[PDB]
This record gives sequence, structure tokens and C-alpha cells, in this order.
Amino acid sequence: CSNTFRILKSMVVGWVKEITQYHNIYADNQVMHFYRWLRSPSSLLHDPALHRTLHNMMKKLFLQLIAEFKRLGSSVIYANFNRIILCTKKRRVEDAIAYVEYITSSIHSKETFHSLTISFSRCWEFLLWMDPSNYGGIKLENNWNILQFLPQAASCQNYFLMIVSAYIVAVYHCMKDGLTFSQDYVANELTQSFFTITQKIQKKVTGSRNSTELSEMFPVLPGSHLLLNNPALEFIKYVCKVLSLDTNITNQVNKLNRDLLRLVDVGEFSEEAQFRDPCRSYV
Amino acid sequence: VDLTEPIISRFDILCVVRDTVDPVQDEMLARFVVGSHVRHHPSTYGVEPLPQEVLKKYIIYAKERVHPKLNQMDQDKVAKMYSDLRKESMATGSIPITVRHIESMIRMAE
Repeated sequence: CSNTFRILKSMVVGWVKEITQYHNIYADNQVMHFYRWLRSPSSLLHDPALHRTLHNMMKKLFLQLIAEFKRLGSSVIYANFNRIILCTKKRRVEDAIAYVEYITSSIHSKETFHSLTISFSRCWEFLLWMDPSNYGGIKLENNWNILQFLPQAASCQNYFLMIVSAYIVAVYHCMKDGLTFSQDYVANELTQSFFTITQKIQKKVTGSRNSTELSEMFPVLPGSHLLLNNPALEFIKYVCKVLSLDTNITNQVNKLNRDLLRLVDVGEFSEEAQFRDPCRSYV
Repeated sequence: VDLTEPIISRFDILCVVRDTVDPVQDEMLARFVVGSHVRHHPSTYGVEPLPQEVLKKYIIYAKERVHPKLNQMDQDKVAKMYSDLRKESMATGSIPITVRHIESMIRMAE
């Protein structure tokens, strides 16, 4: 039966070879028709076998493409069949990325019979990333899906943005002036500010007379499942989650966890102290 | 150690002492030993001890006139601690048998 697989390759090679570089429009539109046709579940002609074959082979191809970055100094932050994220040098971003992007794309294509269809360079010049669930960076863009689950009562969302942005800005100032250890300086600054901010939101939200129960304060999105209950605590948890992941120097973040959970008079090691993703992400 | 798990696990506290070389610590230890030898001729402390007569009275008072009760000890903290202590011990070479180490901690708190 493998002759059918080879004949699919022959048809694809035919249409891509028929691009006829003087001009073609049919061949281009139908080469992308392959791309949607081997995706759409409305397709026929023993279709699930062919979708499965495409996915199983494209897994190996994409794994080859991502894995062979290794030989040139570089680090991968994210990888999907469309979207990828890379890093190589701390300065002159375009020239720094030029050697690796073009060498790797060319040799991707040579090794795989063609893979040279890559594009790049859009604004993420300093970035703390965990997909649009959680990221922030300077080109200052803040995209924290979990922020949407904190309440606007007592300006908790704004205070999340304030602490995160202040941390990013201070570390970025240190980086630009250098152009590591400043983590501790901002940690002390947060040891003061975070205390003050938690006191502010605690006293303001607990005094809010419109609270029938503080669980009613929280916004509900289609991903919402957690029994969110006590806004200062959720604020502490989310802030400490991003702070504990945007540096390996978590010691002061752990100290802030201890101090602020005791300031709220809620115990560490309890279930309510553990972070959980507020969104039941479903794709 | 050459001891087995049923006899090791019955000891609440395991202590290891090693005579490893460290010249500054060796100087401090040797000066203290010579000081003891000259002090007790027939003729890390930083806090000063009690007199031993006072300590004997203190111990015998505390073991009879005091009975510590337990009402709250942060149950989830101790349970989490014991559980991942068991997890780490599974990969290595000392034996927190299930309840004896929990009860060792309770006894030591008391």
C-alpha cells in the first residue's frame, strides 16, 4: 500500500514543482489547499489514515527541526508547527539571530528535501514567557491570562500589573546599565512594597460592604473552576508564581510567600496556599 | 552501619560524628581539650551552661511536674514533610519507617 504514500509525494512534488517561477497562481493556491485539506475533518478518501500519517511524519520532521538547533549556540523557549521562539546572544538582536536563522533554515531544507519556509523578527526584545497564559516583556507589554481571574475590587488587577511591571522595569534598567545580582535589590524593594500593597488591598476588600461573600467578588470566565475565596491570597499566589518562575533566585520569593501568608494568617503547606492555574485551558 | 532496618527505625534520633580534618576547628578543639585538662587538675557554646546540680534538679522537676499536651501542630505541614521525606528516602540509604518518624517528631516537640 506504500505506493499510494509515494504517489501522494509525487502529486505534492508535481504541484510545488509546477510553481513555474515566472508565475503561477493555481499551483500556489492548491499547494496551500494541501495544507488545509490534510487538516479539515470534512475531507474524504480514507481521510483519517492520511491525517494520522501527516501528523506522525510531521512530528518527526518538526522534532528534527527543533532538535538540530543544538549545534549552534542557542536556546528554544517555545515550539509549535507554526510558532517558535529562540535566543542566542544578549546584544544586536538582528545580526545575532542572522547566522543561526539562515544557516539552520538552509540546512533544515537540505536535510529534509525542503523546510526553508520560515519568517521572523517581531518585537519580543526582552521577554518572560509561559505562552499567553503568562508573559511580559519590553520591545512594556503585559499578557497574563491569570490576571483576568483576579477581581477589580480594591484594584487588585492594577496592583498585580504594578508589582510585575515595576520588577520588570527595575531588572531591565540594571540590564541596560550593565550593557543577575539585581534580583536581590528588587526583592528587597518588593519586601517593602508587597507588604504595603497586601495591607492596602486586604483592608479595602475586607471592608467592602457589597461583598455578600468574598467568593462572589471574583470574575468568572469559561475556564474558571477554582473556588476563589479571599482576593489578597489569590493576588499573593499569582504574583509569587510569576516571580518564582521569572528567576531561579527564588529564595526571596519564598521568603515573601512565608511572610505574606503569615500576614494574611493563612498557613503555608495548606491546600489553599498552593498555586493552581485558574483557567481550565482547552484547545 | 551494618545494623538492619527493624533496629535502626526504633532509634528516634540518628547521630553521625566524623573526625574530619579542619585546622581551624582542630585548633579550637585542641585548645578546649587542653583547657579542660588544666581546668580539671586535682589541685560552640557562647551561652554558658547551668551548674550540673541545677540541671539535675531541673530535669527531675520537668519530668514529673510538667506533662506537655498536644492540641495543634500544623498537621498538613508535618504530613507533607513526612511524605516527601519518605519520597527522598526511597532513593537513598536511611529508613523513615512510616509512623515511627512521625511519632519521633511528636515526642521531640513534647
